[PDB]
Amino acid sequence: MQPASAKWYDRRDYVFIEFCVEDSKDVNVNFEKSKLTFSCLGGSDNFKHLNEIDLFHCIDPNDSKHKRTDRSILCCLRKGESGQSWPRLTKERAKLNWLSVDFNNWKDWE
Amino acid sequence: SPTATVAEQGEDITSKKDRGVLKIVKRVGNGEETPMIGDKVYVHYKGKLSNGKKFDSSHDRNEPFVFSLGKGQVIKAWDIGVATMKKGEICHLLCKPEYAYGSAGSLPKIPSNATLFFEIELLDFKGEDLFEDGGIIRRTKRKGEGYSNPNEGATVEIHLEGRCGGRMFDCRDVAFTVGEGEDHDIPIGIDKALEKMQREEQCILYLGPRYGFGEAGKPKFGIEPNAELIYEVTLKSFEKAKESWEMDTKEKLEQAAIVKEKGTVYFKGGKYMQAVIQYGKIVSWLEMEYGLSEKESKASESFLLAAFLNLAMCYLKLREYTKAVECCDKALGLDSANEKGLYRRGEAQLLMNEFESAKGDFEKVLEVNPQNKAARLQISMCQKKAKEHNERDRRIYANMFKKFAEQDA
Amino acid sequence: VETFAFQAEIAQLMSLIINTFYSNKEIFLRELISNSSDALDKIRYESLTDPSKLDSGKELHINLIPNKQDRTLTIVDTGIGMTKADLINNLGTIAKSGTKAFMEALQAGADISMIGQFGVGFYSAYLVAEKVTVITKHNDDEQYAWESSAGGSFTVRTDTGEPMGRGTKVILHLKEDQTEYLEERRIKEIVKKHSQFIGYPITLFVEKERKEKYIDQEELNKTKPIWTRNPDDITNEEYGEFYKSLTNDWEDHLAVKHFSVEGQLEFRALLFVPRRAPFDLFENRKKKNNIKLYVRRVFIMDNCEELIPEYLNFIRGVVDSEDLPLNISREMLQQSKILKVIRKNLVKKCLELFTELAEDKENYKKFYEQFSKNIKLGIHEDSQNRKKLSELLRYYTSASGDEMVSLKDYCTRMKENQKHIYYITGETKDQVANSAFVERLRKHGLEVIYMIEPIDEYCVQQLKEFEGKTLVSVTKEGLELPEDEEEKKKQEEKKTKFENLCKIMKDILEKKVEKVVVSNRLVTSPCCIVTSTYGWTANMERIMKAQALRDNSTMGYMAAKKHLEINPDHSIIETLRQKAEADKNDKSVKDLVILLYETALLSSGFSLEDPQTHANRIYRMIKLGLGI
Amino acid sequence: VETFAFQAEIAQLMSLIINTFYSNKEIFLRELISNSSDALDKIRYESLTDPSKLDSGKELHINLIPNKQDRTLTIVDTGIGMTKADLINNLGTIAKSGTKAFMEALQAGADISMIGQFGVGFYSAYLVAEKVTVITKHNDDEQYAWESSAGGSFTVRTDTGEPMGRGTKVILHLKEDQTEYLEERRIKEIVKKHSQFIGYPITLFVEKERKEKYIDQEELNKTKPIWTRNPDDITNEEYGEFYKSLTNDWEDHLAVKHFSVEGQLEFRALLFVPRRAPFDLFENRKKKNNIKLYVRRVFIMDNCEELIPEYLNFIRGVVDSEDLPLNISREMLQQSKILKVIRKNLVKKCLELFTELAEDKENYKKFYEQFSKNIKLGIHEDSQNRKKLSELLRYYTSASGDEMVSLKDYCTRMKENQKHIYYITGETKDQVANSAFVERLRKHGLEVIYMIEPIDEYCVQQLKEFEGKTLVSVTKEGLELPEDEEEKKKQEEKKTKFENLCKIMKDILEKKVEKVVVSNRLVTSPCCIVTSTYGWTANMERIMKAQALRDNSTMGYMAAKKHLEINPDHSIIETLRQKAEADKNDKSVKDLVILLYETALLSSGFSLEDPQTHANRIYRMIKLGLGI
Ligand SMILES: Nc1ncnc2c1ncn2[C@@H]1O[C@H](COP(=O)(O)OP(=O)(O)NP(=O)(O)O)[C@@H](O)[C@H]1O
Ligand SMILES: Nc1ncnc2c1ncn2[C@@H]1O[C@H](COP(=O)(O)OP(=O)(O)NP(=O)(O)O)[C@@H](O)[C@H]1O
Repeated sequence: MQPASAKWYDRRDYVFIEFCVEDSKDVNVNFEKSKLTFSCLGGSDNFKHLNEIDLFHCIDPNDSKHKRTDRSILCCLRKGESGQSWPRLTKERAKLNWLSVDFNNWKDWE
Repeated sequence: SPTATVAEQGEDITSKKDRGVLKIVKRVGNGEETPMIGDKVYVHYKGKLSNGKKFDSSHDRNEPFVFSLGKGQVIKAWDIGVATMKKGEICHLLCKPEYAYGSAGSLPKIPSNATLFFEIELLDFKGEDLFEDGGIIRRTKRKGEGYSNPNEGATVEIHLEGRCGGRMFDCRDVAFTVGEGEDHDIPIGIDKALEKMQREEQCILYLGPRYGFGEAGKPKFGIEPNAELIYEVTLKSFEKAKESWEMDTKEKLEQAAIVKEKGTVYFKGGKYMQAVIQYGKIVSWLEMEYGLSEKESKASESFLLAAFLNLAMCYLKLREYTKAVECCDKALGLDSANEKGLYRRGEAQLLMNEFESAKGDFEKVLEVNPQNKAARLQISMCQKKAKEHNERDRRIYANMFKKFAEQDA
Repeated sequence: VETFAFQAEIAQLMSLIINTFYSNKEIFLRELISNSSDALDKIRYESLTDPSKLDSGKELHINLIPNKQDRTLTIVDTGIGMTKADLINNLGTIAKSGTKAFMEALQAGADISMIGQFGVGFYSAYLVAEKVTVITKHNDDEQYAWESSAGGSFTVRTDTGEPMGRGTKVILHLKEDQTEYLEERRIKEIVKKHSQFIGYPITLFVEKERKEKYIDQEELNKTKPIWTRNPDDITNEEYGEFYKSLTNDWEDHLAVKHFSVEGQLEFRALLFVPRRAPFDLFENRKKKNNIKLYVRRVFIMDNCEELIPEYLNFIRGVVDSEDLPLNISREMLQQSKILKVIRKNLVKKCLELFTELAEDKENYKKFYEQFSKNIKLGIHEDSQNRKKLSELLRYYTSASGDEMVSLKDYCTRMKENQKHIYYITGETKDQVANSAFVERLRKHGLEVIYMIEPIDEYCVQQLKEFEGKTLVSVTKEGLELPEDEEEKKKQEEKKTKFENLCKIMKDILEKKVEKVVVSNRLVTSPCCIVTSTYGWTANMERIMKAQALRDNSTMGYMAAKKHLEINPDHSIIETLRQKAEADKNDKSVKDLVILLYETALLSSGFSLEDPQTHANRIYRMIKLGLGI
Repeated sequence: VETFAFQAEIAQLMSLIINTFYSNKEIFLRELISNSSDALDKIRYESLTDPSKLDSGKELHINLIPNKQDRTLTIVDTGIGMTKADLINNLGTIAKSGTKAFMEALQAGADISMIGQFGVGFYSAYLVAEKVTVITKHNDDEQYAWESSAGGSFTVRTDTGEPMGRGTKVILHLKEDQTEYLEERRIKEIVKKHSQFIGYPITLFVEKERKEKYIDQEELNKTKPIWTRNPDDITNEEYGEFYKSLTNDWEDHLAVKHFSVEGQLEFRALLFVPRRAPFDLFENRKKKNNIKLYVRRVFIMDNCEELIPEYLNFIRGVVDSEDLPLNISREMLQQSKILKVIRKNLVKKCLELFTELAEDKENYKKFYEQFSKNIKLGIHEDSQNRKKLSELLRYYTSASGDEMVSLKDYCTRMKENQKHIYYITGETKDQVANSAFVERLRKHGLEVIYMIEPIDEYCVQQLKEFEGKTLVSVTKEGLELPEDEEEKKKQEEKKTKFENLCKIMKDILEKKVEKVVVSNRLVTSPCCIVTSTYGWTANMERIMKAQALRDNSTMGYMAAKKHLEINPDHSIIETLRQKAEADKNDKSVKDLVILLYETALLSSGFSLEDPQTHANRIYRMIKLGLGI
């Protein structure tokens, strides 16, 4: 129905995305070489979220993972090339209003 | 609350006696003189305002605020508060709105028609040196009207009261042509100070010895050649010696053709300061010029150069060899290859014993004119001076380290 | 097992938002202006696809009305307003924010970006208010008044008063001790400080004339955030009118850098070199730095020593960002590792600004005359940029006609037999240019750099090399001149014929010098004091002996060892040789050698350990000169 | 009119407490230790009136237990613990404070204090924790576990694990990158920084010996907050052991104050004067001061430039208070007025400390030989205290030898005809003591204060007067010595005799001096260069010309108006009079008058405008003196 609010950051090997869906249900994540897709039901009201993220650079589905908690869903995406800096999460220069950098754990690792 | 107290108490120090500026004196200062128009004056101030805010302070920087009376600094009550304090005097000072700023306000926090209030101490003052060479000091009792002043060639009407070493001897009005004054019963210092005086200006002038009645003196009053004097002047009215915006160079050049001859008659008459005043008025009249044609500029620079060549001789005859060389420095600025200007400079420097600089211009006289016998003779005199000075020094200093080693006992 | 939602104790939670979040009360005005800037942006956005949303009013603006007699400050806008539902939600619920909920609904192509997101900022009104009334009118509902004293409850009523058409009117009934926020001076200060770049006109309704019945100051933000525009479109006149608006300066800017960083940070900045150095630029320990940080055009902080290094503190400038993490107070930035990534970019782009300014030589002179201290302080404090900063240096030299040249101009003129850049230091250009140490350099035709500020002596400690050429002082021991073998042999012969005198002079001068040696550096001076390489030069020692707060204990070992050099061809020295070969212990040799040492201390720019014992020698020469 | 209670959006409110309140994550261990110190105080208080409350456990302690395998930091606490209703209330309700509720339920005479009051501190665990479990038992209830990810919900259940006896066991399951908070170096830092003074044993249990199955780091807080005791209870060895514990110095404090401030702002402080000045004391521009502020024994901030002025930066100390208003992060105060009223008392009692220390001469010498820069810097900056700081000054003088004496001792020795305190300034005590300026002061038996450090030249700008006696520099014009009417007459007769020489010398020295004058400060020197009353002294000009980061044009406006003073009794000057009268232009008089001036600049502490032009005169006299 609407993208979930998301916070994001990276390290030399991984790009991390936290979808801030408290008491989330029916969480599904699909990893593909050039794209992430995420969907769930919101814990307060069963509102269905859907985020499609056509990624800035390639990733490895064979080493990417996700985890659900009573507070949030975290996705860890394995970079297709370690040491690639990501200036944005998506291939496009789209200003996705629900998405921002997670400055609780962002660091200039490069 | 000293700043609140001065709102209704103190001596009225206003020129108007209007109660606009009052002082509460807590320590009366030294000397009966309090500052005059044109004095440089140094005062500690701390300040407060009718809105309860701070003004500005010299006390906070541990260095006085500096004032020039009749032109002022920043507050008319500070100019009045300066003009009426003795040295080391401590007081509280009032400033009513008309003596503050009127409607204008001020920075940082002074409103329109504010009253201002201060805690203050006067440190020191100095008179106006008219040249920055101790020649004349002037302190002013009343500022006059005008942008242009009766320099040499003016006709003026003045009140003049005159003192010899402090002894008063004359008290009267005199009318005169400026730059002739021994012929009019007036010292050279009045002929020079009037170049800076305005209409109905009133002042005291202290005249150095080179500013007395020249080589003539005034024996009627018991006064010697080149006496040191003190004067009261009021400049009542004048036919101004026209500036470079007020008149052309041609009028000053026809006057220079007459005046250079008068200077020559005074020089040959042994009146070397009257000659300095003739050549020196041409130097005032033509070096002020601007906006000339090339032919007008050549005439202007030619009568400057001829005046500097004869100023050089007059200052050589006066033994004022620094003033002879300051004239030759400008004759060589007007033409760097002038023969008499190169020579006279050599003389002024060699008579000042600086022979290395003197030969350095006589050797250029011998580029302009190889047949100039005087430049050849004066180069030999530069080398005689050098050889005699170094032999003299050798006669004095030789073996001093042996003498000191022998004396140490 | 049992599962529970969290609760919140509203009576304490409100008391935290009032008493503990915000350290300065004055921010309430920036919060209510930011809420009005959000409310205007919402309606300005929604009108883009439906002009009829503005039927209820078309002037998008803010007005402040300090009513002194009702002890009340009103803040009003023509923004979107609130429905009855939006009141009871967004003002009734702490940490709920209609601004966030609006932005989560938008597509990426939306031009809007709003200030609010925490759902707390409105409650800051109770810093100054006893009670707050929010009158409001949306398009799709009636006019309502919401009102509360923050006492655990609020009331909403249909409002029968003055029809607003569309907008909001926040009325703050101030506390008796908070009436200063009714003073138009104070209001001007707070709005100008916190919020002068809000994209909508903030009008302050002042007072009766003396007559205009109630004079309104038209716009407290009588400016624009020009940094938001494309740097290719802005002309230097527009940058100049902004620089004056930003700083209250009357003068223009000297040079300006305008740029954006695109990445995990996104930010834009204007960095201005001012036409003149501030009179207090290094003295003002309170105004440490001159960069302001904004987020979405609202002011965050300024005097942060982390934003740029101290040597760049002269730059007047603005940083603005879309998505940085703000502390709950919004009075500061949260993640301090962001200040490092800002600092790296601000510094990188300043050295591009100076590098492009250095192509415009005539302006570069106007810069360097005033900010040479900053470049040289950069060589001292900043080891990463020291390479780039060295190419910004300009100096007088012996081969420069009273004009300043770079180390790259020196490298263009160097003789191919050199492997060094020779420099000298001292108190004035005439003191160094006449100085004994350059005499041989001038004879060989070798260029000498003159470094003559006290800051130059700190700079050259770090600046050991340029372009693979060693920067070597002419005031230190064993100066390597590009001699030829004929001269090298003459120096070995001259060291041979004087070695007896060198021992004799070292015995006379002992502990006042470390040694006495024959000189490859003088022509016409008889002797000069140089120093050992590992310590403070003659210039550095006089500077360190004048640093008022420096510990004396380092001066006792960093002060370098004085070496006397002797010119082998000076007639005083050949005579002193003929004296010393006659008698080692001669009282005339003893007093002459200590006089040459004292004259060499003065000529070399040291002070004497006692000037009076030297003056008593000259007063004895003068007693002879006068014939006493 | 419709009335509503306020609400909160829990999902956003929890996210503020995690994201926006606390800028540094390390405080999570301060908060969980504080909530444990409050739980320990609660059970200790219940034990005072009924000891049976401790029958389930008598030891009061906090154990940190890192576990690198499970990735958990545990924090065990043998405090009161929580009933099921207290878990659901005080961990379940945001901004509810069970500590505040307990503290308000006590009688006002209760001899207790507690750190908690905001009811949010526990949630800071989610800075580092991915999930939290709290296991707890009370005396009046069973053992329960509470557990949550801060997911807007939490679970409570009867745990029936291993028995707690009574207390709390917080287990923090740390996030995949927050594992540095398991490192024993990290924990030792955070606890010694924030919570070192908590009134209970904080033990750390880490890894193993490699032998015990864990390193029992038996305390992290071996010290006790000695400042809470009465100043009569404590001996100087206990203050010394505390000062070493506070600072890791190996020496005892030199002197100590122990305060007891009462009123609105009630606080206690320990201020220690170090045994020696820190090597970096003024050079470490990051460390503004060495005072730590505590509230209820928990650290609030250090290095706050508002606590004490930078001239007192050397004082290592603790300030502690019960009642100060904290910001929501607890890392700062809300009000700057609290720092003003602290600082007034800190400074007022420091100047009492130095005043009590100044009676103990041998300890005062150990203080002043290191911290004299701080007193002198104090008199420059601190306009309120100059009247007291000047009684702390100690200096060398012309009648004390190598001893240091106070201005009170100078005013004890003054001759009854002095109205002034004579002082001189320069690079060394021997330069000033053997200077030309002091000669008649030394002949009249008038004492001169010697001022030697570059900081003294700042001090005497502000120190204009002491006990109604004006401080006058003996290097400045118009030196009013006490002298007899016969001497005043002879001085005016000598000014009359030498008026030609003075005018002739001014014409040779033109623009190098403002005057040439006959004077009374000299006896044996022929002349000296004396500055005007309102210029820099010769020493001040040397100091200002060496300040690397000051605008030389802007400060140089008051560079010295040099006067040449002439000694009328000197045989050089009496002979030079005769020569100058005989021929004004004599090349001998033109050379010797400039050589007297250039010698007088040196004896008077200036540098020459060019030392090489001077040195060439000396080398010419040496050539002539050797017959070259
Ligand atoms: N003037 C106004 N016009 C329209 N809506 C408003 C206005 N003032 C407040 N609101 C609404 O009230 C909500 C909560 O306001 P507020 O407490 O100020 O926090 P916030 O601005 O939303 N976020 P923040 O400023 O970061 O605390 C806003 O998001 C709007 O929905
Ligand atoms: N270890 C513990 N033992 C007993 N009670 C505890 C413990 N930890 C927390 N509590 C209770 O939980 C309440 C709320 O805790 P908390 O959220 O940490 O805030 P606070 O300590 O009360 N006040 P503050 O530290 O200023 O934020 C406390 O007041 C106690 O009643």
